[PDB]
Amino acid sequence: AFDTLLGFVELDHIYSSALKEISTKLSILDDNFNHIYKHNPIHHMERRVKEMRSLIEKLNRKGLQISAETAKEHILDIAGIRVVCNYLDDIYLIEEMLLKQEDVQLIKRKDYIQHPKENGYRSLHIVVSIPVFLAERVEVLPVEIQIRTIGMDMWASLEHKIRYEKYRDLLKECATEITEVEDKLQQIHSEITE
Amino acid sequence: FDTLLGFVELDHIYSSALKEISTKLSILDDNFNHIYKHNPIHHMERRVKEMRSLIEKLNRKGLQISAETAKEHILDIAGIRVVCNYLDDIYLIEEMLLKQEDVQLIKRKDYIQHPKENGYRSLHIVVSIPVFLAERVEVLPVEIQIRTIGMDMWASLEHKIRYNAETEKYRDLLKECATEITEVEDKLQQIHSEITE
Amino acid sequence: AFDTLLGFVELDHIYSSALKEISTKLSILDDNFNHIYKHNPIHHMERRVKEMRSLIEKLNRKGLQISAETAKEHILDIAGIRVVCNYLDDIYLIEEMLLKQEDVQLIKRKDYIQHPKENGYRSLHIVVSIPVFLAERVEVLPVEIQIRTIGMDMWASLEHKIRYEKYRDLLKECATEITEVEDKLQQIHSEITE
Amino acid sequence: FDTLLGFVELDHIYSSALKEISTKLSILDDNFNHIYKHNPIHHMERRVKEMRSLIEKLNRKGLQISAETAKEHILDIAGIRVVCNYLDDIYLIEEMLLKQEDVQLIKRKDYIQHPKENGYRSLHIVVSIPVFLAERVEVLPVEIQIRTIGMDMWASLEHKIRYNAETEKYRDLLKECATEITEVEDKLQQIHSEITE
Ligand SMILES: Nc1nc2c(ncn2[C@@H]2O[C@H](COP(=O)(O)OP(=O)(O)OP(=O)(O)O)[C@@H](OP(=O)(O)OP(=O)(O)O)[C@H]2O)c(=O)[nH]1
Ligand SMILES: Nc1nc2c(ncn2[C@@H]2O[C@H](COP(=O)(O)OP(=O)(O)OP(=O)(O)O)[C@@H](OP(=O)(O)OP(=O)(O)O)[C@H]2O)c(=O)[nH]1
Ligand SMILES: Nc1nc2c(ncn2[C@@H]2O[C@H](COP(=O)(O)OP(=O)(O)OP(=O)(O)O)[C@@H](OP(=O)(O)OP(=O)(O)O)[C@H]2O)c(=O)[nH]1
Ligand SMILES: Nc1nc2c(ncn2[C@@H]2O[C@H](COP(=O)(O)OP(=O)(O)OP(=O)(O)O)[C@@H](OP(=O)(O)OP(=O)(O)O)[C@H]2O)c(=O)[nH]1
Ligand SMILES: [Fe+2]
Ligand SMILES: [Fe+2]
Repeated sequence: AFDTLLGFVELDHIYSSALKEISTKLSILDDNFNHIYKHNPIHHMERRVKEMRSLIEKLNRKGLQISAETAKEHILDIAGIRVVCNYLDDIYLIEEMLLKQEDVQLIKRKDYIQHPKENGYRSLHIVVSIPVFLAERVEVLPVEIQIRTIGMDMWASLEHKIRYEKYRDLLKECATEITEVEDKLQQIHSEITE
Repeated sequence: FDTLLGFVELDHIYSSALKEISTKLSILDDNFNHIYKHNPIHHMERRVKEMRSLIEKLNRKGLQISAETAKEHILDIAGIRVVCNYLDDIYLIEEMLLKQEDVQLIKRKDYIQHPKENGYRSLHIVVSIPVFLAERVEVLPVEIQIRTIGMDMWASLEHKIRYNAETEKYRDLLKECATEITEVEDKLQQIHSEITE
Repeated sequence: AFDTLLGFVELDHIYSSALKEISTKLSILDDNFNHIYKHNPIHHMERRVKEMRSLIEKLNRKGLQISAETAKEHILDIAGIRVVCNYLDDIYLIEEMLLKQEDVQLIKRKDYIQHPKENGYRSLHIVVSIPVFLAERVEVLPVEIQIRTIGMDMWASLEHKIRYEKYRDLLKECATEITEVEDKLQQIHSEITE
Repeated sequence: FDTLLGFVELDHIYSSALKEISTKLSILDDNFNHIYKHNPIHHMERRVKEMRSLIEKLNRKGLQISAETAKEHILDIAGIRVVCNYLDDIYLIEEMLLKQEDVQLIKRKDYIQHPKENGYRSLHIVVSIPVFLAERVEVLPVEIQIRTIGMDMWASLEHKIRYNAETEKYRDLLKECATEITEVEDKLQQIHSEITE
């Protein structure tokens, strides 16, 4: 007795389009920046749209009506892209270059690089909106972007496996050990400049 | 003497324009399919004009050879070709794209309304989009050729012949296939319309 | 009370790998053939793995045990690739170039081009096996290949929509009208040779 | 005088070799992940040696300049770089690939067992595969560099410096990062192994 999967299938479709739109902006920046300064800020990107089960789960946790309309108006990380950068300073270069764009707007920002989480997690999280041009309408949609270095990706990926303690203490060691190395690398890369 | 190759810049920013249009096109195809359960775009092809082709074009229109002047005189530096499943898709794509805020129409030539002498049929529009570079916004024209499969079939073959080009023997016979393809693709369209009701 | 989705998810995984393997052989042929004769036989390819529902449905129709093992040993078109060619004669060039390969074996062949189906359908269907090299074993798997021209693809795609009559008679007209045009095209293309 | 560019042939068939190996690698990654719920390959990178690099290499080994002789003397014409998530993945990939019937091992140099003077670490193997061309079968060597992310991080940076190359100031300090990366990536591996039980 319902049609509830109609907006969710709809949901996934329009939010992937937002990822396609943002991915493009990112690639052109990386391309052009490299074309100007002989250096790629972006090592690579990853895109994912939240599974429906995670959406419904998340809606239930905050006690909200279970519909695509309500997920659409309450969940900002439905569409997610992860930008992995070669160097720390690249992270903030991308953030700047993306936000200054006309159709791109900043909604939420959390910088766990300056202020890592308790367990050691480091990463710049921003939510932006872009317009998505559909066959018969324009949707302005939020995309969640995680900007991190290779090192931050490495550590995050492992700590994440553990969620599915004894390792808490030892992970924090790696988190700073990685910070330490990537700054050596950053320092050396900088001295050569372009 | 000293590197006059500003074109590498040209090639760089105009290929970026193609990514932006291509992204737009792909989303229209995707969303229209999600709504009317049918993909208008069969596929797309993208190309940035060879520098060899540019200078030749500049030479022909009697223009100075610099990237700067090509940027403001050649609209088909960046080109994309949208091959559609059915005749009516050609005009759906045209409509869906123009209605987008950041797409601006510059030029339009409809060789479907008025096929060329040799039989060529195709819808040509030039649009502008903004390209967001690391340090500036460049607004660039992309030339878009919209056609059906048959029109594509025919075009690519005619291109091989003319582009020692004899034609001659085939001009007459190519024009026959051009019309024969039109006729059938209308049969196909007629049928497709009736069942999508 | 079962694990029946384990082999099916397994099934889809190993059969896509077969598609990756066959796709590659095809691309190298198209690439190299064009590199030698300045002409691409392949306009494009399409790959698809049968949905589980279609597999189960098909198993039920022939009254077979419902398991991935049994689908694996009875259904040859689990993995399918559709090679669309620019010209009719290209179809048989590809067939030859693919079958002569050491790791490629012909299992089933149906040529609806010489002998179209009653409704007008034209297409060369072959089933081949390739070995698929997995982490811990080698599977030899069947892939079903449909080789057709652009014209044949066009007609097929439309006739297919109709399955989901008045149009039967009129489709057959298009089927031969398309044959007629593509042969004109074939004739003209041939006269220029390479 | 007359087109000596047999290399375009060379570039053509060796890029075909990369497609065949790349396909193999991708399937191993996919299947291993399906079984042990973990991707060994983080990503891959492919490259066919620039002709500029080839002739230079031929010049250095004092060989005649022809595609024919390069074909039988240069094993790294086609090269692929497999970046892995964990140290142990490097050897899993090595093993899974060699056990394939049509992959034949030609050469092996393990700079992880024995890192170079400057700190470089990486597992180098040359394999042969058959390439099925339109009219023949060519058996070609591909050079494969297998490394962890950290080894990749470090390598790409060291490459920028040496490839006016000062090094000097950084050699010492690069070697420090090389060891610092090793140490941590073993911490990571140690932890990952314990939880995958
Ligand atoms: N590896 C790792 N990632 C962290 C950690 N803390 C945050 N993150 C990242 O932050 C992303 C969003 O998680 P949070 O915002 O912190 O919590 P949420 O459930 O999303 O509710 P909230 O957005 O805050 O309102 C995660 O998305 P994910 O899809 O990646 O995971 P996952 O899906 O498990 O989150 C992670 O990428 C951490 O301690 N370790
Ligand atoms: N096959 C074919 N195409 C035609 C014909 N008339 C126009 N076109 C297409 O229109 C595009 C440009 O032709 P025109 O606009 O009429 O002339 P211009 O663009 O000003 O100079 P230009 O053609 O680019 O050198 C071409 O793009 P291209 O990238 O394809 O090449 P190509 O352009 O070389 O033909 C053709 O594909 C025709 O009679 N046959
Ligand atoms: N458009 C069209 N295709 C036909 C027609 N006859 C055969 N085909 C193609 O042949 C493919 C396999 O269908 P068949 O072999 O004829 O019948 P099967 O159900 O597969 O059992 P069988 O293989 O013979 O033992 C189809 O796969 P599909 O995935 O494409 O469809 P679809 O999934 O509906 O088949 C079609 O691609 C036809 O009259 N029109
Ligand atoms: N960054 C770095 N790489 C090393 C080092 N030693 C070996 N390599 C890698 O090994 C590859 C070839 O180096 P060698 O095998 O030792 O020497 P040869 O292959 O015989 O000549 P060649 O290097 O190709 O000119 C390179 O491939 P490439 O494609 O990367 O370039 P590149 O090869 O230019 O270094 C390097 O990536 C090192 O000290 N630092
Ligand atoms: Fe855009
Ligand atoms: Fe193979």
